[PDB]
Amino acid sequence: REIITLQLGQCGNQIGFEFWKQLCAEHGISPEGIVEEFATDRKDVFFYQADDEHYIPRAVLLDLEPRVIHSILNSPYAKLYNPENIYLGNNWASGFSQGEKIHEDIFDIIDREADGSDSLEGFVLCHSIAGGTGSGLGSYLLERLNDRYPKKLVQTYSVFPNQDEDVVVQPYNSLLTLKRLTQNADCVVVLDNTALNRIATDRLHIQNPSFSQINQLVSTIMSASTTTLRYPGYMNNDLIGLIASLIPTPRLHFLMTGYTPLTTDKTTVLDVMRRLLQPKNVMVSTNHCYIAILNIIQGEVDPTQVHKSLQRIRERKLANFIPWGPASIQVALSRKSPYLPSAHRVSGLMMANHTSISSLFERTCRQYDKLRKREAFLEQFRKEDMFKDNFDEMDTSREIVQQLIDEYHAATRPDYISWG
Amino acid sequence: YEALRHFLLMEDGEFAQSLSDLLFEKLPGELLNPLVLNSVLSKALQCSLHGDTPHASNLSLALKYLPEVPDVLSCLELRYKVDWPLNIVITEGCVSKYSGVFSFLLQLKLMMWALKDVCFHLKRTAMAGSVQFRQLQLFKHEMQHFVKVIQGYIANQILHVTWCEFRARLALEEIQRAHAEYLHKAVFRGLLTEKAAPVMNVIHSIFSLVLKFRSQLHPNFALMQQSYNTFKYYSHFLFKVVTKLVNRQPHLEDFLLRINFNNY
Repeated sequence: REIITLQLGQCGNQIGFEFWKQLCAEHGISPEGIVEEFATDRKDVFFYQADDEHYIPRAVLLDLEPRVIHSILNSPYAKLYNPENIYLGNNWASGFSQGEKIHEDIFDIIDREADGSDSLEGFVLCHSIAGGTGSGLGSYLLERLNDRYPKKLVQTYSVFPNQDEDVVVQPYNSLLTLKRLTQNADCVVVLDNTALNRIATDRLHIQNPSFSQINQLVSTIMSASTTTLRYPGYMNNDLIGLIASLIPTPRLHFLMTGYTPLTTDKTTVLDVMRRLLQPKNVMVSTNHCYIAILNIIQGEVDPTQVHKSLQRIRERKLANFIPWGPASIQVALSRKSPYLPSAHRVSGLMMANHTSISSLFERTCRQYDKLRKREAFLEQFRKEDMFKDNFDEMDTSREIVQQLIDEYHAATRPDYISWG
Repeated sequence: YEALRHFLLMEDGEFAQSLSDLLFEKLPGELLNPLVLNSVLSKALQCSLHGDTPHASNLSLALKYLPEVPDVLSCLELRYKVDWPLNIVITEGCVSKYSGVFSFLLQLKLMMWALKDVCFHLKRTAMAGSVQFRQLQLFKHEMQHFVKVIQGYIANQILHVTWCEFRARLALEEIQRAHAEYLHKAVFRGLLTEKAAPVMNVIHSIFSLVLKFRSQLHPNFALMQQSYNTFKYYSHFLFKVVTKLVNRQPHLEDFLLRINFNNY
């Protein structure tokens, strides 16, 4: 039914602003919400059917120390949506304590749109991991969000914060955010700033406006993830229907992203399926092997050859996916979305459960381990001491991330009929 | 054609996902009277924006059997009505077979309901991270996956390949023959044939076990685990039975790659 989206932090507000602009550009609408004359499709998934034939997006704005919010304010995309949801540190503990005192008024902002909506389906979170203002605040609000409504779903769009060296408190912040990301979130789509920066320096020669182009990438991914919902499809026209197949085990919910063209500034089915399969078109970067893959295709595609394509990708036999109960790489096929001009027609997006993210988790765990052992980089503040005097929240997150690495590695084993 | 495909074969979502979702909230003779049965269609059409078309009318809803109720039986009739000069092309023996394939598609959505039920019942006790919890839930995902691959197979055959050869199949008698071939390929790729009847017979055993799995929520761990073991045995047995009947059909060859993919 109806999904309410959330954005917090300056990076999260940037990606949400770009997402709403990019769906305004996709749909046959004006930047005021007025429908165009050439419209149809389903436009109730994130757009409130507002009072002047406006499709107002339902977006929760959360900001602290507003810098980008003024730039969002003086724009012709503030006439598209304005639900009056604006409500005013760089540490996780500081953001946690600042979210502590004002939770009731932003919760009134939540309940306003909750009662304004007739139905509710899920909550999408635009949150920047170790983002300074976003960190701590987003973790606290995530905790209160899943506490209040256990009848809904949570997706969180996350980045892996490390530019490979800078800030020494960031592994603590991302670790505490990762603890809540495990136990208070039901689906996590993780992105790599390193992998996106490498692909941006690959296809182009830009490395300085990286945020602006990464906005374009994430908005395309978020729109392609929702095209079967926003346009009349048949399967996973709800969020939960999409989330259900991918997760065999309720803590194995980390979702890998790839995309079949790399440069965006006739081919057949099994071709782009095979290219989406490769890890070098995967834009997020002992054995590591996939649990289950789901893929969506959108473009000009001849539909009758897909079964022979399915056979050819089968006998090509590219991944030795899993040993215990039988998953698959699973296809979904969609139409290329109308109501806008379309270049680079054949475009695919893949959602996969892979244990290879345990390597990145062990990377930031090793960074935390060396910074904890050296003990000159905790940056002891009264915020962190008053939040936790013995700093055993780090210990709880540490044993939980150990359990998750154990879960990954024992799932990679042929025996996960015993738990571990 | 491009109206009835979205009602009886339900290609457009949030019509099925509303009509079946509305009916399953209730659970009988106070459910089969035409004040609740005649009203759910009119409410399901509004949340797909199918309504206010000249194809939103001529729809007549009914049911062909009354239950007094494990049960895998679901019963519904939807018809489309065409007048005198269109009665000569679409026949009313053709429409009866459309209702017949409609019930076949409807029985699959009961699984899509029951799996969400058992996923929902576990949600309030999901707090715990117990041994009895995780190993139980792995069963639920694995039963969900079987439906998600077989429904993808139906969602391939009965709508993409058989409709692509209906957008050039049509060309006066040739129109009647082309529509009669459309239904023919749908019932051929639908495994209603007597040759692939035992392949359909195992599907009942899968369906009934998931419905019995739904009723137990924690009650006791072993009773559902036994059903999971029998389910695994049945799926492994189906893979051999469908293999023999391709080794001895062209659309069924796709089912072999669907049910076994990087496993055995």
